[PDB]
Amino acid sequence: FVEWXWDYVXXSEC
Amino acid sequence: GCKDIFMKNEILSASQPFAFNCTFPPITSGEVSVTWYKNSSKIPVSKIIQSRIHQDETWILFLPMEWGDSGVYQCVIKGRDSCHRIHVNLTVFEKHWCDTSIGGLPNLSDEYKQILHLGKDDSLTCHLHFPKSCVLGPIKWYKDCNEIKGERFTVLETRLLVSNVSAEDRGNYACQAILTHSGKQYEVLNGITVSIT
Amino acid sequence: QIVLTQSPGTLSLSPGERATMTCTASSSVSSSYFHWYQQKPGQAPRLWIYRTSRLASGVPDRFSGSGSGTDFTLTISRLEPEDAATYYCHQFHRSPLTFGAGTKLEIKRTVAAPSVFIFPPSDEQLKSGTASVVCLLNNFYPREAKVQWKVDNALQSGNSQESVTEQDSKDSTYSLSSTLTLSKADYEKHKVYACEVTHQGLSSPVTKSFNR
Amino acid sequence: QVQLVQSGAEVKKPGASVKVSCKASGYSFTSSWIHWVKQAPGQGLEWMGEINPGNVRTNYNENFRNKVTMTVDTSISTAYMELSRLRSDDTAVYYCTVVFYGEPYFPYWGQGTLVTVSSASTKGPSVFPLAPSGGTAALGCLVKDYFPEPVTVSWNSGALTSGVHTFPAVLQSSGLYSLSSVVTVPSSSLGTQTYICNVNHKPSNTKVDKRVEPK
Ligand SMILES: *[C@@H]1O[C@H](CO)[C@@H](O[C@@H]2O[C@H](CO)[C@@H](O[C@@H]3O[C@H](CO[C@H]4O[C@H](CO)[C@@H](O)[C@H](O[C@@H]5O[C@H](CO)[C@@H](O)[C@H](O)[C@H]5NC(C)=O)[C@@H]4O)[C@@H](O)[C@H](O[C@H]4O[C@H](CO)[C@@H](O)[C@H](O)[C@@H]4O)[C@@H]3O)[C@H](O)[C@H]2NC(C)=O)[C@H](O)[C@H]1NC(C)=O
Ligand SMILES: *[C@@H]1O[C@H](CO)[C@@H](O[C@@H]2O[C@H](CO)[C@@H](O)[C@H](O)[C@H]2NC(C)=O)[C@H](O)[C@H]1NC(C)=O
Ligand SMILES: *[C@@H]1O[C@H](CO)[C@@H](O)[C@H](O)[C@H]1NC(C)=O
Ligand code: NA
Repeated sequence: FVEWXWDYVXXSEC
Repeated sequence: GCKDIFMKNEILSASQPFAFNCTFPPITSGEVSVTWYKNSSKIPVSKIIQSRIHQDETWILFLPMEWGDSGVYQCVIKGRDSCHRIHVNLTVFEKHWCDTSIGGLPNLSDEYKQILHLGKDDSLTCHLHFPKSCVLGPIKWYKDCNEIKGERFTVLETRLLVSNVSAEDRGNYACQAILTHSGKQYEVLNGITVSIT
Repeated sequence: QIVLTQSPGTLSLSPGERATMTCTASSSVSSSYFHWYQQKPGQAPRLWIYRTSRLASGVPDRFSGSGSGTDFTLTISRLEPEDAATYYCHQFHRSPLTFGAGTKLEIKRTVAAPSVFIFPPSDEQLKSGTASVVCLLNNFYPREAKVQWKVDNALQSGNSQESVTEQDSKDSTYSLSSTLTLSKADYEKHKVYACEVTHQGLSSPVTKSFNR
Repeated sequence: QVQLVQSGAEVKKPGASVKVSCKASGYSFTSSWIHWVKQAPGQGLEWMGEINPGNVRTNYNENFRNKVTMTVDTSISTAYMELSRLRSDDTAVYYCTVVFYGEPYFPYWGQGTLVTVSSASTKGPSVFPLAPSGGTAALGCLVKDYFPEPVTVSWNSGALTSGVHTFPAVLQSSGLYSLSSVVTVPSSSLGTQTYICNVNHKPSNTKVDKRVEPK
């Protein structure tokens, strides 16, 4: 899973 | 064959030019291929520069994004023996805050929300992301639907410099720019809600 | 114009029952733009459910909203007397903004007889040349009541008006005022002024009377 | 807290204009759209239009174009709705409401303003006691012969609310309104407590504090 932002991405196991 | 990744946050845009880049570090860093699809794992988006919706480098470009374009899009990222497919929800809204409050920004997603630290020298950004083929002309800034005209505010291209942030600086800000793609001119207006910490 | 067809128009239910009201849109409304408001008499509409299913500030968990595209629903799983109100659906998608015609929710309860009080005209009023005799029926249910006026055991007609309150938020009862209007000359002619009340909670009609 | 305060009720003759106020607080006034909503007596809600105080831009419902005109005075945080060529169809409670960016719904509303359109002349009410005479006693105030609506009736300057029933006004044969307000109190409190009904008819600046005593 990802939470997308202009300067960064938040990744988690799915 | 390809690992499915779901993006938890929805990206919203007004019915005007819009571009979303397939930048997903660390997976898009290095020698990788990027392919955009529109609600399919077989048929990709067009690569014809004159198409209303097309893939420009690693970006999906809408010239303009319009009613009916909302849905799930896919960015397929292929490296050296590695495949990921990102499911990205892109959503269009029809109207701008200064024209009407009806059918506008449906929710305050992170991109439309910014903060200014009280007493500090801070800044706001447009959230006007486009590929290199979309040249942005002069950028004008507004506060509560009126052009900014104050000693503490300075337009610096796609950024608004704010000196000695006060509590009165809360409100809706917007940036407007002329976008020039392939000899054609389009208008882009992006809003933000700013709160003082 | 997006038309919102709300149903039912009126809903009568006992506390603890499930209340269901639907709203149908002529064109599709995005989930973020569909809302419900609660309105009580003499008060402004209150945001109740926003973005199809989110509960607004102070809204109890017994309320829930659902729906998509053109069919939306507001559900009250276990009715409380406080739920007696009118509920309106609303769309914020296209101009002009529209609301459903409303769903008035009435709360059923046990029969309660009225407490009847009679009031003679004040001496201050009699100086103006007119007399008002007021009969009050307090905290009763159902709202259906028969108020009769008698002056010296002679039944009256055409000279009285009634007003009934909205359903009480706490006890679900109604109150009613009946006002007999007479000229001072006609009031001074007679002595016995009586008010006879008929109601399901009363075995026999209740007469409240006074002597001028 | 976000609050919307509207001007008081008005009676206007047919053909006249009326201007209703909506003074806002609790937020930056210039950042949000102010909307106006009509509610004719016994009917539902009708959207009239919206005004952005920042750029003074207005959008009216096509049904109210040239009937409604919206205005702002950002220096006092007030929004104005003006109605012209008044007729009995314009008689309604009008509400102002506010919308915030990215929150497309009405979370805050004004108390409402009743605009009555009538050729009948204004008239202040005459307040009369409904004097009490086992267990529980009842007393009240008869607010008679007033025009237009409304009247506000409080008891003991608002300290007494338990047991109070203020009836909906009735239009009498004469064409003037009559309203009764009652309260039930314990019989034992008749001697120990004082009862005053505070009648307020703001259209005629009439304020009456009437002592209600058992005869
Ligand atoms: C819009 O989105 C697109 C993506 O869809 C963005 O484009 C990407 O932009 C980034 C940054 O500019 C770019 O990344 C660069 O890739 C270079 C090429 O890498 C490959 O070749 C190298 C040899 O020439 C090799 O070293 C690389 O290997 C990496 O490292 C080790 C080897 O030491 C490997 O074992 C490992 O597997 C591998 N890991 C990686 C790369 O993560 C690789 O095979 C690379 O050289 C660049 O690095 C230099 O520059 C960096 C600064 O940018 C420094 O931090 C480094 O230290 C290096 O000096 C860099 O990583 C990527 O390729 C683009 N992708 C596509 C697709 O175009 C675009 O920027 C976005 N635009 C926006 C947001 O505006
Ligand atoms: C992205 O869009 C999809 C499609 O609308 C969303 O998935 C739907 O979510 C609803 C609500 O729970 C489900 O009832 C549907 O069955 C889902 N459909 C599919 C095809 O999955 C998804 O939730 C959206 N994601 C984000 C982050 O907004
Ligand atoms: C910042 O603004 C405050 C008043 O808002 C003022 O007191 C202070 O001196 C300002 N700072 C500078 C560096 O001017
Ligand atoms: Na008219």
